[PDB]
Amino acid sequence: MREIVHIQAGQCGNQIGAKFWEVISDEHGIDPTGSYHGDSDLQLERINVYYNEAAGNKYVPRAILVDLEPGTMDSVRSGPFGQIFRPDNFVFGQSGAGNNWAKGHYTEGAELVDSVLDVVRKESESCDCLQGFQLTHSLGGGTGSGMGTLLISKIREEYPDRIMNTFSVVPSPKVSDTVVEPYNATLSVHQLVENTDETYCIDNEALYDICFRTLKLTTPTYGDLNHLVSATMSGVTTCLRFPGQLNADLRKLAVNMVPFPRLHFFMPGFAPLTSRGSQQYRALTVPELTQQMFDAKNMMAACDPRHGRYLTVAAVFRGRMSMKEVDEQMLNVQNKNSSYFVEWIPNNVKTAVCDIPPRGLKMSATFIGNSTAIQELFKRISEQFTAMFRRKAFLHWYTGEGMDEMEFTEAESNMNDLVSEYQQYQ
Amino acid sequence: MREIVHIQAGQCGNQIGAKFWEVISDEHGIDPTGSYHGDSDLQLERINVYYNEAAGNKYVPRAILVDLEPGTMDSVRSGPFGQIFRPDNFVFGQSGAGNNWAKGHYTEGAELVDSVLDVVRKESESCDCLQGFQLTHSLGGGTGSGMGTLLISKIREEYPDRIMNTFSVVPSPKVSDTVVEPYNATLSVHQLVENTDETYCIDNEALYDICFRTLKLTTPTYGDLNHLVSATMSGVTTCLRFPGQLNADLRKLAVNMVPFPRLHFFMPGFAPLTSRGSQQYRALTVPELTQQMFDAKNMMAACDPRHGRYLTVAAVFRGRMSMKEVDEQMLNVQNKNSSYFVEWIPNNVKTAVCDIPPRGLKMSATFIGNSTAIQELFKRISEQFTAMFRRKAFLHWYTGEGMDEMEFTEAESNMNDLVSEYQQYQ
Amino acid sequence: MRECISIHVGQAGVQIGNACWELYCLEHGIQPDGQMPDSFNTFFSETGAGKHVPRAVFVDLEPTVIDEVRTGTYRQLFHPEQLITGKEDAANNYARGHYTIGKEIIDLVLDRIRKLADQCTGLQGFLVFHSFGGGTGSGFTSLLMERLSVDYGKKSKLEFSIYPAPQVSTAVVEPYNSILTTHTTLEHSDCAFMVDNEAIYDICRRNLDIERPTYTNLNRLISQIVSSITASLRFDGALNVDLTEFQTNLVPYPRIHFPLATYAPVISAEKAYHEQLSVAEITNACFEPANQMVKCDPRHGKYMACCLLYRGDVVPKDVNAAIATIKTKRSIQFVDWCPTGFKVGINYQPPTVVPGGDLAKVQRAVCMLSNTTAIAEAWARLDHKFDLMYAKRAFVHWYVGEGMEEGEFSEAREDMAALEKDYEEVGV
Amino acid sequence: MRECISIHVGQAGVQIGNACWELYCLEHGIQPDGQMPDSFNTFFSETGAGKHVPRAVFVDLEPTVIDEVRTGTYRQLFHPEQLITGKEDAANNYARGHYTIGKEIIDLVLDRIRKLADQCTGLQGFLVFHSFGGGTGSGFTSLLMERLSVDYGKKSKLEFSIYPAPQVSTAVVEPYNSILTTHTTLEHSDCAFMVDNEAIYDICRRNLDIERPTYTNLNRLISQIVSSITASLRFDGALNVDLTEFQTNLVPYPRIHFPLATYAPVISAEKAYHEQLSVAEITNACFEPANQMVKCDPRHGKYMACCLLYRGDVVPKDVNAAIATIKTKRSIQFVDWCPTGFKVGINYQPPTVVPGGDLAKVQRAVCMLSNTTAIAEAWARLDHKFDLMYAKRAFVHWYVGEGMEEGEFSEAREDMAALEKDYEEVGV
Ligand SMILES: Nc1nc2c(ncn2[C@@H]2O[C@H](COP(=O)(O)OP(=O)(O)OP(=O)(O)O)[C@@H](O)[C@H]2O)c(=O)[nH]1
Ligand SMILES: Nc1nc2c(ncn2[C@@H]2O[C@H](COP(=O)(O)OP(=O)(O)OP(=O)(O)O)[C@@H](O)[C@H]2O)c(=O)[nH]1
Ligand SMILES: Nc1nc2c(ncn2[C@@H]2O[C@H](COP(=O)(O)OP(=O)(O)O)[C@@H](O)[C@H]2O)c(=O)[nH]1
Ligand SMILES: Nc1nc2c(ncn2[C@@H]2O[C@H](COP(=O)(O)OP(=O)(O)O)[C@@H](O)[C@H]2O)c(=O)[nH]1
Ligand SMILES: [Mg+2]
Ligand SMILES: [Mg+2]
Repeated sequence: MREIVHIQAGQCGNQIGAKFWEVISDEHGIDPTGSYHGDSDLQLERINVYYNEAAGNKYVPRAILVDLEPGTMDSVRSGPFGQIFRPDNFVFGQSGAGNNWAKGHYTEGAELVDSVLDVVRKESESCDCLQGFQLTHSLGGGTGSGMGTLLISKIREEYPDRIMNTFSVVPSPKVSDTVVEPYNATLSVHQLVENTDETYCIDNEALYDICFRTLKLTTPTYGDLNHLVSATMSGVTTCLRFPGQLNADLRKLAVNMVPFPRLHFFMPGFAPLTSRGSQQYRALTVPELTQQMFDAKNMMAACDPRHGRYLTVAAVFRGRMSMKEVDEQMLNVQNKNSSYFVEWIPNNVKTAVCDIPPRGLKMSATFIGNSTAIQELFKRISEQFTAMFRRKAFLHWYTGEGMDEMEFTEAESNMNDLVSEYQQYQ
Repeated sequence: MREIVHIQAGQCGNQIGAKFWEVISDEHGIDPTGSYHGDSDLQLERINVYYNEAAGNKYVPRAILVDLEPGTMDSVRSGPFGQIFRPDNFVFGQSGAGNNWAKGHYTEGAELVDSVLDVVRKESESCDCLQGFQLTHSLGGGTGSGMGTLLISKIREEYPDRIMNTFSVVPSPKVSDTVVEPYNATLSVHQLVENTDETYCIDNEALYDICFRTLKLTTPTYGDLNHLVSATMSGVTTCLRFPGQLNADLRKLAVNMVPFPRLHFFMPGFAPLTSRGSQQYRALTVPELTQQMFDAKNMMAACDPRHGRYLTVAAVFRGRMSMKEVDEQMLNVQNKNSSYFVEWIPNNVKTAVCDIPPRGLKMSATFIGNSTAIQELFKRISEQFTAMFRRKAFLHWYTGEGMDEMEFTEAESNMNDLVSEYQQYQ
Repeated sequence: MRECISIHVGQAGVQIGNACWELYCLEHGIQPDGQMPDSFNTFFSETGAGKHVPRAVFVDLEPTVIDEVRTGTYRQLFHPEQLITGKEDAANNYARGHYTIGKEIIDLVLDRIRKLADQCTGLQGFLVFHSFGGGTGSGFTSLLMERLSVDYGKKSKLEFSIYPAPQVSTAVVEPYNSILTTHTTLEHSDCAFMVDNEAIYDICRRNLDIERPTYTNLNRLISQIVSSITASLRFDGALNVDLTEFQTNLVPYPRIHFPLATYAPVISAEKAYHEQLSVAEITNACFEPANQMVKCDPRHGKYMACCLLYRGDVVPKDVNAAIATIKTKRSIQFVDWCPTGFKVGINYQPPTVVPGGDLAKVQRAVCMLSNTTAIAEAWARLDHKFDLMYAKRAFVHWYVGEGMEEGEFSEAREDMAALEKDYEEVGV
Repeated sequence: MRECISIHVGQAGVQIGNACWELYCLEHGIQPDGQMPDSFNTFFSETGAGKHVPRAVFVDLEPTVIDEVRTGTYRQLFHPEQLITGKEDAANNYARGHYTIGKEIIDLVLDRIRKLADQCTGLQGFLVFHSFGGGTGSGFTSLLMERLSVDYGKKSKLEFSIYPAPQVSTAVVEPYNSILTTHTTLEHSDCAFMVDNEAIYDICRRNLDIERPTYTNLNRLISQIVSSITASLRFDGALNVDLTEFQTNLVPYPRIHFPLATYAPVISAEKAYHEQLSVAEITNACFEPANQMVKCDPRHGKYMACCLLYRGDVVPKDVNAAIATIKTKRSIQFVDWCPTGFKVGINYQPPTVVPGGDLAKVQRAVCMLSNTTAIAEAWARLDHKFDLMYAKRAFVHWYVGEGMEEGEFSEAREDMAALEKDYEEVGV
């Protein structure tokens, strides 16, 4: 009945995206050829939310893959599950963006964007009732950031009444993977505040921490990091794909969690997460899950939620569970940690429960926090950007692509405004 | 219904602690994997007092293991029963304290203490109704003494209404195992008088004597010594874990035995103790047990109870016994040895009986004496400390870690005060 | 899909190219005849059946050095028309290279380049290998650079340059040439990667235990760096960086386009066995001045941008940790206008090693491209050298003979003074 | 988990290190090639696969002694970069060691130490082996000590020192060197364990029935003591004592940091069979002056702190009993300000014995570290010796030649006078 259209932009976007797709396939019992080999009828009932049926009992992701370089695409196509994707849904350029937002948004991306838009339009027009769009990408690169952002805006123009979701991997506090990261991030944020309905702030640093401290992983891989993100994504759409006792889809969650339009930057979290050794030495009950959820060590954003206050929290539970227990525990946590919840929104917690747990587990949870602590992240980027601009450093790389200084200033202004707004509510 | 949280600090603390845990496991029919293989339903009814149920019919000690060195931890984990412990409950530093109280309390210990506190908090919050805490450690080292003491204080701040119990191995009269022992002991005592509810004074010298003279053990091991301590501990909590005719738990015992807040340093004792040869040549009756209990050779503190007076005695009996006999015998002993009991507390003896005897035996007893003779121990330490301070010997090792002379003086003052108080009552 | 054209200019360039191409062949399993019994396509075109040809042009104004290529082991590897030779050399004279001799062969070389480009579907750009000191490496290269910009423009151009040493130097006129080529190439080059022969010698002696390093050894060492730089294009990695990237991440102002290369670990089979070559350890090695490939004092300068290209058995987290540690270290200082100073590439393929080479086989390597105000010092000495000689007009007549004017020298001087000023000012 | 770095300075240091490392290898089953077919990790790093490398640095200002290491049986055991040699020795001259010759190599050795430390997760500290009398053992060691304190500071530093004998001595300037190194190292060392070659000779002759003990034998004997000291770190025991412990338990005032070593039982296979080597008997042996490793009169001094490290088949109770007995004995006197004078370690592993060694295999051993006012006597004789020679300014010119000033000698004298005064005053 309801449909979700998936977009992947740039290297990061593609790589997370592939993992996500794999996860989804596993969940719905679909193999790398597109054929359903599942058992439970529940797995197929709402398969149309993510998959088009392409005849011969074969299913294909409603997924669009975009990059200014073909290498990523090649890597994807050759990977496990590369064959399930529709060949015509890979839309690639030849040049690349060289970690330049300007190229992604105004130059190379501009040339290619039309084709992708057309593909998206086609996808929408086949599907009976699109709920909306989910875009996976980084804010630190050129493609995912500049071209992805462009795509968002164009999508919104066509479909202003549909929900626009992003899973954005943002620049970490400790270590930077690009020199121009603050610029790319900032510009992306500028467009995101105005054109998305919600943005899930994923931080690689946080993921690494989780892998090391919670998962006890000596040598985490980028794949492993991506897996967590994928899991979170899966958790977020579970009520669209399976039955439940209390169901909340993308719109319900959004309305519960966004009290003012601009404040839609979430810190996602996933629970439970245990080692191979520490699997034995804890019981699988709701309390444990709750504990895991409400903990700085389990947040996928590099921000301490105890340095701000939660405006809203959405908790999405999967498995056969006592609702009473959930209700009690959510209450109890709030009572305990009253100081970390804004006082003028009574009952800060929204709860949803889906009967189908993920594979291999008896019970799972996904957490979405809208915390005023996110401001810290914004502040750090903002300061950096200001510093860089003070010396006009690297600016000719962007102005050379047709961009004007004024745009930068505007972006800065928006960034500062957002943080001010966050502070006000805090 | 009621819960006990166990803490082990430093080498001594860990080593006694492990033994204790083993003993408890044996008693409750739990094997080194955490699974219950017992027979009697009584063994499992109150298993929650010491063990959390971690699903898959597996049980895990509510035990926190702390040390500034990892070697001890490694030794424990590799030992028999090392696998039953929750891996996340081992909290270890990298540096060590080098038998320096200052390091344990203010420097290295300070760095690590937060983590341990957090773990303890977590443990408490899972358990429905904590009775309180039992800490095993020495007063002569740096970790168990300095860090252990620190832990106590922090615990008390959080949980001021819960019972704080210590099993402290104290410096012997004959031979010293460290040069700075008097300092470490003294400082520990200073904190202990103000922050614990009761302290069981264990002396290695006394244990050795017991092993040689009573147990007829040619070559006692530290393990063997620890065993006795473990047994005593087990005896002390028996009424929480099993049924009985007359039951006394930690609070009941404390109120019976501590007439003034500062006078909470007990001389523990355990009966019966026989050789392999002398097992045949005595009958297992209450009188024998009583005799064993009221005897200087059977006390685990290096102090002659006949050099002071008993303020209070708590006797805890295990096995199927005639209460009348017990009552008579306790009366009779008091009548006989009137001069060793304070005259202004009529009926100096408190009695408790638990129906479940320890394994391999028909009948057992645990003795807790609050004797004014303990003052002797304090005096000996005090004199030594004063002598050392007269020459400012080793002081730079402590002052170098940020400690001030004033603290030492304060500690001395408290020590002297305690002994004066003891003398007054005598 | 996306392709890279290599240009080898003069003796030094040609010899470096020989090494590099050999290494490439070894890495992709291409025999010296062009046969192999598909990412290598970025560097090699395919002809007919079972033959692969480098996307390369070799140019020298004299025949001798290239004649060795055309008679040597890899004679069948290169197509004859892409090995271009004149008759008379530039005789360590920029003017002969740029004007008198160079203007006779430049058109031909441009045509070949154009033809190469015709076979490209996604041209990434050009890598030019040349010395600063030789008449062809300087004069011809500047001519070629300018021409490239007109024909192409927007495509990225990268230079690998044998920068002259402070003490050790072969030519007498080398300073003149270096200044002049710098002046003329400045506005035409996007990024130039300097290295120094002295530094490579020292590293060979100290780290590889080689008593007497030969030019071949140096060339081989250079080849490794080149491989590291281009591995992101020639293989698929975890997190990877193309040729278009560098210029944006390493050049904060257009004229300050001289980042420097450092490779780690460079160690023999003796010292390789007795070491755990971890990611942290290799990374740390790169920020200590004795291992770096240009003789210069980074301790006396500040870092502006740093790019780390890891290869082999490497995982992101440990790299991140290493970077954090480096940041923490007070003796490694970054300019205050650059809070994010690291660009990081990670590729799965370990460095492949040439049979009979000086280097041991390692699980991991790193190539750092670092941009530092310490280059100012290097520039200064060169300037000083120029100044002395020009004060007496020593050798000036030769240049004039070949059509150069004295005013050009003045202009060059002025431009270098400007450059040094710029370098100073960025620092503060 | 917790690791220990060994530094071997000069001939004596190097030779001792050779013994010690051999012993370690024997104990952990490490072959001379670094292979073994996990507590040993505190002393050995692990590289790649099936190779283990000592956490050690060997330093000498001349090549000859270390050249034997690099050509000998254990050439593959050590990594080449951790065996550091200059060209010219310190020629029994503190000044050459500390200034003229030492300042050329110190930076290099510091760098290596830093690199070693980089591979440590829980660095316990450093063990430095050196003579007081040699130019490198003195001058270089003092330089190195000072440097260590600046770089590290809070980490513990321990010295093993061949203290010069009263009658037997090799060098002529030995007193000068001993005083000067004492002066300069005093504020930088936490604890220094002296031993004496005369004493070891006598013990070898008397207790082991060896007519003609060689330096090798002495070294071997030393190695055992070292093993005893570090067994608490290299194995797991009943009741055990780390390197951080000693400094707190043996040093009552900062300058009085010279405890002395005694080992028991040291006996051949002849006299081992015809004896029940019980715990009491071995312990008692250690408090009789003929078995002690420094020539000196404890009967004429008082004990201030005593640390007993037992190894092998030993049970606490008997040790305790032995200690009690010792306390009871009127001829073994402890200062009145120290009622608790014993620190006790007990480790499960019996002493391992080198094939072809002088010592028989025993069930139990003990290493006592004792701090005694009797060291004052030793200091006094040395002082007297210094005084005589300086009265005539004998050899003083040599020191001056290498940059030392006469005033330094005076300062050194003054400091030693202070030290002896302090020693006296503690006694009363
Ligand atoms: N690294 C390296 N440097 C070289 C090599 N051959 C020459 N050089 C350096 O190149 C510079 C000399 O320039 P060449 O390339 O020989 O001269 P050319 O480019 O042929 O110019 P002309 O002969 O004057 O036309 C000096 O700095 C040499 O040290 C080589 O094989 N490897
Ligand atoms: N125990 C022991 N002592 C040694 C050994 N070799 C030398 N000594 C002692 O060390 C002192 C002489 O110092 P060396 O170590 O030979 O001199 P060095 O440190 O090399 O100093 P220079 O040669 O002067 O630079 C004398 O007291 C010797 O008795 C040895 O193998 N074992
Ligand atoms: N979580 C995650 N982040 C990635 C991955 N690959 C790259 N990144 C991040 O993406 C940023 C670089 O952008 P990238 O997507 O490679 O550039 P683009 O291809 O031009 O969009 C850096 O912040 C990297 O940390 C990945 O596989 N997973
Ligand atoms: N009863 C008992 N006492 C011990 C044991 N190990 C050490 N001790 C005592 O503890 C003191 C030394 O403290 P230790 O625990 O080693 O120092 P820490 O590791 O810093 O706490 C001495 O008085 C020893 O006699 C043991 O296993 N059992
Ligand atoms: Mg030439
Ligand atoms: Mg020597």
